[PDB]
Amino acid sequence: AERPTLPIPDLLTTDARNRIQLTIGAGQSTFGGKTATTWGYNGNLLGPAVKLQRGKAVTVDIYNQLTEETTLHWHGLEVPGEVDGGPQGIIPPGGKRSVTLNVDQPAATCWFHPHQHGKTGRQVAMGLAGLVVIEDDEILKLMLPKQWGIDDVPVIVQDKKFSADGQIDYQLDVMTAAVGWFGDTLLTNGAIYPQHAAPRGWLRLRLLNGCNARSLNFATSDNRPLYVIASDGGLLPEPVKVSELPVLMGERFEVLVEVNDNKPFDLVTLPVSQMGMAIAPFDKPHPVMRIQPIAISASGALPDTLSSLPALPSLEGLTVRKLQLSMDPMLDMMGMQMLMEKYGDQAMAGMHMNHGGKFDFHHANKINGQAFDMNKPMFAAAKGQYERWVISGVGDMMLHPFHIHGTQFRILSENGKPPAAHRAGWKDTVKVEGNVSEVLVKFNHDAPKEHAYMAHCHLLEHEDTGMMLGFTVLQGDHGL
Repeated sequence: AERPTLPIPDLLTTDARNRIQLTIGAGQSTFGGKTATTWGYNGNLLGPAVKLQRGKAVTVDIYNQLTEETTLHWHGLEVPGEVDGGPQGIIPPGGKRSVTLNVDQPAATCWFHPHQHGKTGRQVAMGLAGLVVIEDDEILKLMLPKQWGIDDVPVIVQDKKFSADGQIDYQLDVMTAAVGWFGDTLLTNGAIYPQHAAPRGWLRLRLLNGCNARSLNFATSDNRPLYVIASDGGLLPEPVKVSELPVLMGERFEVLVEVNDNKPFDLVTLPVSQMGMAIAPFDKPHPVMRIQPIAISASGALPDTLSSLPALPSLEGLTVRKLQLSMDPMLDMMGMQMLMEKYGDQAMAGMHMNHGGKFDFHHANKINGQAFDMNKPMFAAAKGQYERWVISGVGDMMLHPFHIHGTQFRILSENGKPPAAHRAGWKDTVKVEGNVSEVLVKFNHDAPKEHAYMAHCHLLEHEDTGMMLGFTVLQGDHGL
């Protein structure tokens, strides 16, 4: 009769030999009483939270016990291309690869997930995702909620859909290559609508939108506020009070919310203005989890001031790079029609024959006129120098959260508007949807042609059908 408890990922630290072992394997999970094959890191589904410290190096041993290739991308981590885990970071089935992570960035909740060439959406959908908890000396002094799994909890929110036999019903087809893969069942750390018991005072939630294609918008059932304290790349300068919190695919935000005795409440997600994503039961506020107040005092603080955010650097003389996102107009239209025909007018609530490889949807989506080419990086970016990357979605109305590997950047313009205050700090993702975004990005680490960084749409079905470029980083200006 009762809701399951929110599953709490193991917070994983190094041994004396300084290794973290991650095993990628196929297992089973149960959803609405039906069995489904799932994939996980150190288990059947999802994965642990890998805990790292600024200024220390850790080695991660990665064992692929799948029967297919995969890669492991450390989403948000400022690391060299060699260990970034892009699509060149191949781990053969039954094989092992070790990476050393030399951590040199502020405290943050990052994550990790597969980046297999053309199969990233399927591998996430099957269950692969974990967390990264980066700490530093600065953050521990703030005395935030810090009891992992009690008053400091990760909340990985994902949608899936299942076939009649209970298996995950994933497909990369003409429809999902346009609008994304999405489902009717919402999971929270792998569980359907769990409860979490939290002590009286501040509760710290580390929110991850882990959907392939579904954007989310978090809020509380009884309208209590959320206090945003951090973004993808770490703390904000001060808390930002919000009543609602849009989160794009792959983004993280940390929020503090009040817990008081005798008033249970739900974390919910509100209907979003994205094509396909307001079909029942997501036409209305949808529960994510129930917070269950415990009459024991919680010790964590919401400080006035969290961190020091540098002034945006002057724009004069920065290299500008243009990244024009596009979708093939005919495959875009065909995919939108299929959505409309399947679901009707609700698909936009709140807004035949083989003609050969030329019309193949697998390379329909592009950047600068080109579908992703793993054999040819599109440019060499500078090391250790800010650049101004201009990323355009003009030409179609689809949502394109854009992720740049190897960096935490500042948003100058988010889809034609200066960024909201809670999105004005360190980010690894920017919204692009029918308009233009500009970010100020710096790459502190190398990435050669053989292990290039990726810059790509993180609506995963666009990525898999070509909306990605590779770039290198090798040094700074030799000029003047």
